[PDB]
Amino acid sequence: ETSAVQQKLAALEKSSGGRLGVALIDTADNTQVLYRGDERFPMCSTSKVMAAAAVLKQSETQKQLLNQPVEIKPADLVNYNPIAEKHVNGTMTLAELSAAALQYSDNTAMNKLIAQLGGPGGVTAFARAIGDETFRLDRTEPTLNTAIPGDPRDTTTPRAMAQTLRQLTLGHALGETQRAQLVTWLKGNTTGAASIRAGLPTSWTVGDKTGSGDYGTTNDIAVIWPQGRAPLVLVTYFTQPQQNAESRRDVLASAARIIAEGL
Ligand SMILES: *[B]([O])([O])[C]([C][C]([C])[C])[N]C(=O)[C]([C]C1=[C][C]=[C][C]=[C]1)[N]C(=O)C1=[C]N=[C][C]=N1
Ligand SMILES: [Cl-]
Repeated sequence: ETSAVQQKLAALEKSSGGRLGVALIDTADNTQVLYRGDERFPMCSTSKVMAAAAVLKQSETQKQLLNQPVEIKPADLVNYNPIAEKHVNGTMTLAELSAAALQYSDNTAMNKLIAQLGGPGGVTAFARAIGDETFRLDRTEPTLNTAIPGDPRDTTTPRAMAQTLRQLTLGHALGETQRAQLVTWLKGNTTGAASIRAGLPTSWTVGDKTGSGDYGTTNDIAVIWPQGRAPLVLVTYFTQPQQNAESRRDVLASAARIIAEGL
């Protein structure tokens, strides 16, 4: 059985030509609205949230960990290094790496977070520790973006990611200083203007993390504070049947516009 919300999302999916996954959690009453909410999708750069959160968790017991400088070598650079390239043969702290990964989607920064956690499996272990049984990170940047249909590597479901994003930002999977820091980072994101944010009222505060990959994969996950109302969490994942498909951030904006009706 479908609601009008799910019917609108299905029509958007049909017009888009791809596969759309949506999960909305309304924290006023803990209700969820799902569309393909238990299907796996490639996370691409939305996985940077889990990596940054895992480092934040380590910092709860190592109080100066975020200020620890990490060396950036020429050989560390990968395909998209807008911040890290300014620090070659220098350093970035774990806080600076987290901010670069989250707010600019820097892939060298993400790889340093993964390395701090002992590899992709360390990010997955953190997910399991906070109750996320679905997330899996298998690869570093940039190979985590291959986004092959049917491949479970580097995937999660919309429901699982929405639940985790809620617990990380509004709940207490992290300590208070750390939860607030993650919110500060997400709110300052620079890459999200055409994605979920473009489908919501400008008066709503949004923290989000985008992602992109092969198969035209176009993703965004967000924590949202509507005016006068309890906050929401929204995941919008989108992937397409052909490898060379173009990005479709407009589909995410359209999904957000649908979800916002009545909220
Ligand atoms: B993330 O893992 O989603 C990451 C963020 C991006 C801004 C650097 N994405 C990528 O590394 C993708 C992978 C990709 C592979 C094949 C097809 C499409 C995408 N890279 C990019 O989107 C990209 C775009 N412009 C410059 C650099 N990188
Ligand atoms: Cl991105």
